[PDB]
Amino acid sequence: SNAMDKYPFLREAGSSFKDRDVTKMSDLIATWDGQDIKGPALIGVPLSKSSISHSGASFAPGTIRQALKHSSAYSAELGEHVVSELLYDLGDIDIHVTDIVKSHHHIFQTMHALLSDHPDWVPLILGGDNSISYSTIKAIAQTKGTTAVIQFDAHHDVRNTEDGGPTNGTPFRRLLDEEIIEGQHLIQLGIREFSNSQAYEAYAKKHNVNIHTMDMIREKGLIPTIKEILPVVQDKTDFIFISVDMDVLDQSHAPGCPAIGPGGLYTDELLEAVKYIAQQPNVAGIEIVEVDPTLDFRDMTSRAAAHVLLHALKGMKLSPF
Amino acid sequence: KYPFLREAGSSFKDRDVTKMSDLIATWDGQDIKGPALIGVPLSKSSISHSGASFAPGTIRQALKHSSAYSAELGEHVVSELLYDLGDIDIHVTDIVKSHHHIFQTMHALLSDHPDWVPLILGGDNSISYSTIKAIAQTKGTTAVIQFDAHHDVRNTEDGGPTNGTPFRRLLDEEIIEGQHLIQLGIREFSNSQAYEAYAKKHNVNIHTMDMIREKGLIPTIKEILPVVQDKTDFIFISVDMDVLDQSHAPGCPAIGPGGLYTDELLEAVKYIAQQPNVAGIEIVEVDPTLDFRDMTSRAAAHVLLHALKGMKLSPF
Amino acid sequence: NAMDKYPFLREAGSSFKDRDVTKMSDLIATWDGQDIKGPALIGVPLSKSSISHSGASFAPGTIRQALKHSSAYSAELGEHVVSELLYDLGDIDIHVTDIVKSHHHIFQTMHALLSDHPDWVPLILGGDNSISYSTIKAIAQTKGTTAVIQFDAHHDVRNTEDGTNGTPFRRLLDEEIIEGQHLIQLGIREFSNSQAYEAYAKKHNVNIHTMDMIREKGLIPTIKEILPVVQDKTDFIFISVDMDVLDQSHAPGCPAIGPGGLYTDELLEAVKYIAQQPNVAGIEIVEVDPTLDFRDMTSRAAAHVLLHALKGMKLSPF
Amino acid sequence: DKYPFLREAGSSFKDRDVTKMSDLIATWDGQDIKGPALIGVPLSKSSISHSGASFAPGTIRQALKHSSAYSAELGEHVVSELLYDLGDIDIHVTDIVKSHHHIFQTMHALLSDHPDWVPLILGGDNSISYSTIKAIAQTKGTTAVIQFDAHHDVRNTEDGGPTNGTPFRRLLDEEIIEGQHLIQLGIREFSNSQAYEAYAKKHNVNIHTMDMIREKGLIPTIKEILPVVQDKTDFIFISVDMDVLDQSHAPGCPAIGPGGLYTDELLEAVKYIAQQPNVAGIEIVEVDPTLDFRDMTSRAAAHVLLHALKGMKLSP
Amino acid sequence: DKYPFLREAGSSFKDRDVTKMSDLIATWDGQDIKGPALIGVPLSKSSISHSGASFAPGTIRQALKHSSAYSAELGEHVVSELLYDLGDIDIHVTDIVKSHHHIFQTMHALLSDHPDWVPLILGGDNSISYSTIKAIAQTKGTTAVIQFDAHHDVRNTEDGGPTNGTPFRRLLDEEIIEGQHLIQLGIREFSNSQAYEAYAKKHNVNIHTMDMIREKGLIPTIKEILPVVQDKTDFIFISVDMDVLDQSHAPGCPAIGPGGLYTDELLEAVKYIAQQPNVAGIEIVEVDPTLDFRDMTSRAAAHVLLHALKGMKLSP
Amino acid sequence: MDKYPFLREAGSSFKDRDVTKMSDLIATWDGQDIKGPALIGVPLSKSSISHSGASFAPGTIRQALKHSSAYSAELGEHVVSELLYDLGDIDIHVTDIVKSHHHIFQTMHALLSDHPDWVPLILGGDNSISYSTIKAIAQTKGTTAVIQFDAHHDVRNTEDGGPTNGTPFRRLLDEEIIEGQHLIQLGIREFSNSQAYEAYAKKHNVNIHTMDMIREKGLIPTIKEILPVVQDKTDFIFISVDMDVLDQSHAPGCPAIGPGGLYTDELLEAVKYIAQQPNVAGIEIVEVDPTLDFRDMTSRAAAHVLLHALKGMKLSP
Ligand SMILES: C[As](C)(=O)[O-]
Ligand SMILES: C[As](C)(=O)[O-]
Ligand SMILES: [Ca+2]
Ligand SMILES: [Ca+2]
Ligand SMILES: [Ca+2]
Ligand SMILES: [Ca+2]
Ligand SMILES: [Ca+2]
Ligand SMILES: [Ca+2]
Ligand SMILES: [Ca+2]
Ligand SMILES: [Ca+2]
Ligand SMILES: [Ca+2]
Ligand SMILES: [Ca+2]
Ligand SMILES: [Ca+2]
Ligand SMILES: [Ca+2]
Ligand SMILES: [Cl-]
Ligand SMILES: [Cl-]
Ligand SMILES: [Cl-]
Ligand SMILES: [Cl-]
Ligand SMILES: [Cl-]
Ligand SMILES: [Cl-]
Ligand SMILES: [Cl-]
Ligand SMILES: [Cl-]
Ligand SMILES: [Cl-]
Repeated sequence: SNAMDKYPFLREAGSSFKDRDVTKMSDLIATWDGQDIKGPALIGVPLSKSSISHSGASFAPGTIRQALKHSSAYSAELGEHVVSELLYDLGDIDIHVTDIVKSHHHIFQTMHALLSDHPDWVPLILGGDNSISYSTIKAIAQTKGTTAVIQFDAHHDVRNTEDGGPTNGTPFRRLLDEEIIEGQHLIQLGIREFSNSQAYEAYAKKHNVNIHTMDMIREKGLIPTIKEILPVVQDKTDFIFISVDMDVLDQSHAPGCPAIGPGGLYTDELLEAVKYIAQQPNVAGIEIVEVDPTLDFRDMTSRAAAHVLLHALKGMKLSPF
Repeated sequence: KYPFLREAGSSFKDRDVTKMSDLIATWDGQDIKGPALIGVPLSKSSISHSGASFAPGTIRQALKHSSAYSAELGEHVVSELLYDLGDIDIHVTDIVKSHHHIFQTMHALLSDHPDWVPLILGGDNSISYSTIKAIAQTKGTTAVIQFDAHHDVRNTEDGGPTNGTPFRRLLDEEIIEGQHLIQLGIREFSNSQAYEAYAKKHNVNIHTMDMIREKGLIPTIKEILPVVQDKTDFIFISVDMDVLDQSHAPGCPAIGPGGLYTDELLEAVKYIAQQPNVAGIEIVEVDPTLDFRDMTSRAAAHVLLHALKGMKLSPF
Repeated sequence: NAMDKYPFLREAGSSFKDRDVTKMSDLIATWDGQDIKGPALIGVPLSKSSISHSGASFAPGTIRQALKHSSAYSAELGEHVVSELLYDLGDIDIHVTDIVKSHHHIFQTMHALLSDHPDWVPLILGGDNSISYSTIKAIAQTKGTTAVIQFDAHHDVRNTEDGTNGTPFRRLLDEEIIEGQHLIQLGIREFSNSQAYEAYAKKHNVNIHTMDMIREKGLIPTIKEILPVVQDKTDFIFISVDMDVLDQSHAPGCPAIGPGGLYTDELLEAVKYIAQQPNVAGIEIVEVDPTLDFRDMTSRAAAHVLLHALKGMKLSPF
Repeated sequence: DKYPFLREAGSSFKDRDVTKMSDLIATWDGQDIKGPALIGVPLSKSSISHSGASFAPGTIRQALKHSSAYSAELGEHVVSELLYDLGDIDIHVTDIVKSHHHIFQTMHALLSDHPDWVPLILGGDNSISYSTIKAIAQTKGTTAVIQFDAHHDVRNTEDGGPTNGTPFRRLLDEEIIEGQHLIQLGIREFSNSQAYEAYAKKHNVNIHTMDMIREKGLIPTIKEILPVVQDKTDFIFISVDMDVLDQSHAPGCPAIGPGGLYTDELLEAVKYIAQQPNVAGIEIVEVDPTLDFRDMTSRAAAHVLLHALKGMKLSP
Repeated sequence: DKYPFLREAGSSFKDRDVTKMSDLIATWDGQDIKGPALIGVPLSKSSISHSGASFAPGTIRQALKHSSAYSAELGEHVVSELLYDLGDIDIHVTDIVKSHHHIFQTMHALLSDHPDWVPLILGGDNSISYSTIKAIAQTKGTTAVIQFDAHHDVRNTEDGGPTNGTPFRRLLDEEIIEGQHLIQLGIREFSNSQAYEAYAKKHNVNIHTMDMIREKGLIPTIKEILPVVQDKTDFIFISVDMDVLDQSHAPGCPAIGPGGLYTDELLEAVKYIAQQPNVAGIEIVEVDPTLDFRDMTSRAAAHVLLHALKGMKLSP
Repeated sequence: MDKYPFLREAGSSFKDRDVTKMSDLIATWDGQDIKGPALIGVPLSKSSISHSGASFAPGTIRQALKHSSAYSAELGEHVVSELLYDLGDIDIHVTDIVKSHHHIFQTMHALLSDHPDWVPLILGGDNSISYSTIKAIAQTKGTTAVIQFDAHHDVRNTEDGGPTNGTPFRRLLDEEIIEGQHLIQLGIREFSNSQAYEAYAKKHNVNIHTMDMIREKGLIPTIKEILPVVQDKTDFIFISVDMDVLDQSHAPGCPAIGPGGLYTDELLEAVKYIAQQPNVAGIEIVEVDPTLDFRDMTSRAAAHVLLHALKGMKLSP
């Protein structure tokens, strides 16, 4: 290591501009060796073959990591970095090339073992398509306890399971039907006009899901909408899990989601909401789904996703709990 | 029985989903009651090199993949079915021919089927001359609500019947009156002094982005529409997609900063489409060859969905 | 004929009609169960089976469109390459999520069609490589001892378990549906393969012809020399065209691109030449991915593969 | 200037030891034109398929200008004096029939006023060939046309008007040129219609397919047919339609497919022909920059002109 | 004339009733500069990120030229007589330091020989701001700077030389301007470093974050800090780094992210500031046309220029 | 860590036990002693006359190489048997081109000196790097013949734009770092060059073979006749591959694309033949620009150029 250091101008492959006065996430993220996980740590779930649509979401964990590593870790509103020590990257959950059901078991088992072995781990999950939310939440629910889910989404995601299988749109029907979480502990934020079916809306109502449309959010405001509903739900639950489906964002702000359309959230609105929720007690995890780098302009949507990570971390650093 | 053999190109079907594709039928000559689609694939009329002739296909595709279900209404925006009447035959070479095809086809259909409410898919802005002429001349005295960053009153000497000229022709030819023309979204730096002069000189109701941003789009509409509404028999909605901010409609030939945002436009269209005697709506200046993915075609599909929503709402 | 009164109103999306032109679109008919004589298109939009990300499930759509837009007229023939009509049977339903199921559907469907329509010569539009196992098994078990001509840079004999895009010919050989000595691999490319898989191939006595041999002997010369010998030992031949046999410059839309492949005119000629031979039971085209393509170049290449297949068939002295 | 570091907007790296075509090309000032001179014909609405070939004169100029003028083979510049750029022909945005007269009138007067001008014509779609060839024929005399092309281009005129597919039917039917004086190089399998092929044979057109060419070599087939046609004509005109090239070599043509010419083949052929007595002009058609990869096809077209200039320099 | 349908290479549709910037802008002759004039600075090798900002002066020019000169809200054109285009500053292919010297020397001389010249500067990356501002300050007087930016741009100069992230360190360290005359609008959460924010604070820079701006408003925020700084200075100079805009509004900047200004906000603010007395100039940096969608960001930049032109015209 | 059987390291695709990719063979250099070929990137492109992203090519080429089989069927063995060290990238200054060149020369000179058995596999970077790379070779190893595959002479004067990608063989020749007659230029292309530079090169007696000559005689025979003559006046050979030597259809990601170039087929075969010769001191690949490419076609061709080079070395006495 001094054999190589005698070459002052020789650096490892892929190095970028180094500024000694800068601290970027890349300076704070370490590959995880077995060591004890305290707090937030990243994990990738590159599953996208379950998608109804043709999807490149299996590439998102790579591109979101890249956007994240290239961001400054410094918050001017905190007067400090959002990671105090270091942030582990646990790796990627192995995904079966072929069998989607096998892939889901990989996810549930790894997540379960991980949560149990390291009870202080708060997952930062990089999807992957929407279907992963079944396995991740089930692991939270069956390792942590009664869990509330805050689902940012244009869609209910309660699709019937027999037509496609564990498809993109089925995670929450699977969760509700199997009683992994309760309908009234589910807060859906951003449900969008013309993004849903009559039947599926009915199915979420039967189950007492808390539905907040874009229409409601626009008149009442996102943060006030959450203050109005979150307290009630927290009172019936032990933990909260934040599921961010990036297609809740307006197509102009997230062109890289498979299901794009007008009438959605703007990113700064989302970032603020995530930071708010992240400060609340017993936040068990956050996942980001439905980013598709092959559909993106440059990597705008992966950058937007990375900022969701930064603002969640910010919220956690800020929380009293 | 070839249970696993399927029609070419067919995809995921879901019993619990009702998409527009489930409700749109190829027209077979049956009587037309209410909204029906018609394509107008003309774009050589354009001053700018334009692929707007492909818009009818892309907008159809985006519309067909959308849910027909409205949550605000608790019902689908189309009760029974929605005929797609086809495309107007556009000549390869002669643009004046193409305008005759449009007017004469529109005229015969409005005539044969007095309950047809046209949902017109352009095509570039030049088509408005012939679509509105057919409306005025079959339905009577007509008010036009023109969402546009531009006046569209260019001269005809320099380039023939270009996409820039349709409202000059319409005004000069007294087929509509200026005072029944409502222009929403007229944008600073998008227009010409002499052309604005022409519009004022005809008493066009001009509402700029400045006024809309101050007053708000619907309130701006609620102030002038009632007026024009009571001195006309019918209203027609001309939506030029370049009224939208470039960030929201990246696929229009004439993009720039400082336009309407989509949810804003969508609300305004539903509000107008609720009014009595809406004779039709057309969508122009979508160019899928300039678009990102099909963002701007999806925005146009949603303009239609919201128009349909407003029409479903009207009886109440 | 109620629309005739609207002389300028046409069907949605119908374009420039030229009266003196006959395109494939004019001759391809949506199939409605009628008895099938000769060539008929069928789509197999499976691409999830791909090791790498693949929009191959879209190729049947884009190859269809490129075919339809091509003229049906061959000047070397002085006639259209199809006379009456060419049925399009449709697409094999593939499960969105279950891939074993999808391969069972493909086999079941192909088998039922080949049984019920003995004069059907399948023009199969993939879809990725893995469909070859299901399509060829149907052929061998319904038509009989079958020789395979696979154009390909890769042996496609990858392990079936440990990690299935590059497995079809291992499954094929292992289950003895086909004999290695009846397998002719054309275009196998330097640095596209693994010692183990080549050994597996040489172990089953497959006829391997590398790009080096083909560039030395010439492609047609190579074929004339090996093909008749294999026909002597078999009852049918099946043409499997993996488009990645083509140089990246000629087929940019294949997942596995690299330099040193065949050129498209060189492959078209060879396909025409094979398609005149006795008892051609079918042809398939795999590994076209419209999402990786420039414009639709590779779909156009594939569509021309079909045209030259049809052309050879109409030329066949049998 | 008194500002050593101030240059004209958009200046490029200047290398004193290098001479690019940009250093030799000069906008026409009205002087007498002796030898080759560029003229642009930015017309593409006449195209059957949607086409941006009207941008090609610009993109081809740009690629030509950025090239070296020096031929290592000649040991001199393919033009060491100057090469005028006559400008562009005015294209009506709407009326293509009118646009064709513009082209014919302009070429005819330029040709009549400057008998030593050899046009280097930059299209534009293949439809300009009627008007350019008519001007050469009715100005120079009996003209052989060497038409590099995948297609016969003898489409009937009724369907689309004078589209880019009709030019040689118009020429032959109106007796502007004789069939036996038309040499078609590169006619490609599956690119043509029965009726159109038969039309060509009826007029005794000299048809050389890609198959014949791949069997004999392009130059040998040229050495075999050319002397016959020269024996019965006074002038040669070269019409290069870039879709004669394989799609992998000319991605930017509207009609691409496999099995065409390779660019080096074409370049050698064009230089060989340009060496002959009485080459009256060359045109390049069907370059579409909006469909190209980078500007490959416009670069290929720029080299076609460079190799023509080279051959004209080489002629005894 | 003699050839009626022959026009200059590349000429566009001319319309007689429309005055676009391209009719007003004139390639500079050397005559005395009265008022605003354009000058290009095609430098981007000084950027940390791989950047094509050297193409922006051309793309922004192109966008500007195709824009209407007519301001509806003004009832007149923002330019009255003509607007000179001074040309481009010579940028060395290889030596980034030499390029900065060229910029300062050229700029210094022009502002000395033409005391009435108001620079409309088209970059180029942010690194130019040192040479441009220093030139204003050392030729004009005590200078106030309004920096629209998501970043402080006070990076240390040791790690990479005079890169695009350093200009305000160089400016402050050398006391070319005082920190308390530096107004930073749009400083963005997560776009900056602790040590760099401290350097800015140590120097008493006026820092306004996106957060603060979102609370008070952009125009209010300005009306409140500007008067104070104008007391202490003789001129204000406007530095617009386009990456101050949200990524959805300016996709063509190297450093894109969410949470930025919207183009309409920015345009209003530029207009406001440009009304003030003693505006010595404006520069636009960090537009990268090779990263853009179409030329949206170049159009956005063209429009900034128009709202500043508009602003200057409406003050005595 | 093995505790979680379905957890793997970030970015891990699936591995086939029976496949051997260059990825299974390439290791980050820990300082150990270099025996044979080793990779090294030179991410420099600001020195390019045209706007150039060739600074990204070391990454994209490395990715393409790593994903390629190492197995040569024609050889019946892998082209690497041991391992292949990736030394890393030489640090390129964001701003100072001349300092960056010094960095390259000095890292290069230092490395070749401390590891006598290193055969550099260099990844450009634009062509301006050749000056510092070849100088390091010449002054570290001895008299060197240079075979440059190139459409252009690259003898541009240095005064107009400084040490650009156009100037490396001017600098090399002017400073008598090599002799003209030791430079073999393969692929020099019609209309790609200027009268004055062709003259410079001829004045220096450089061996010039145009595409025309090559198309007439064949690339390999052309080489077979001039190469021994130069090996005769030379102790080592260095292979300089500028990829714009390739036809645009085959290498669309090179800043300078035009028709009438070499095809990758011929180039591959030529590099392998040359790399078979005694005393091949190294190879560099320059002028691939990933930002201009279609997919990564041109980086893939570069990766194959490297594969065939190793194959030649593997195959040499
Ligand atoms: C086309 As966009 C930058 O508004 O997503
Ligand atoms: C798709 As190509 C122009 O590289 O052959
Ligand atoms: Ca969703
Ligand atoms: Ca969802
Ligand atoms: Ca308009
Ligand atoms: Ca408009
Ligand atoms: Ca293969
Ligand atoms: Ca294969
Ligand atoms: Ca033609
Ligand atoms: Ca043609
Ligand atoms: Ca900035
Ligand atoms: Ca900045
Ligand atoms: Ca070169
Ligand atoms: Ca070179
Ligand atoms: Cl979803
Ligand atoms: Cl318009
Ligand atoms: Cl894909
Ligand atoms: Cl494969
Ligand atoms: Cl287009
Ligand atoms: Cl044609
Ligand atoms: Cl910056
Ligand atoms: Cl770049
Ligand atoms: Cl070079």
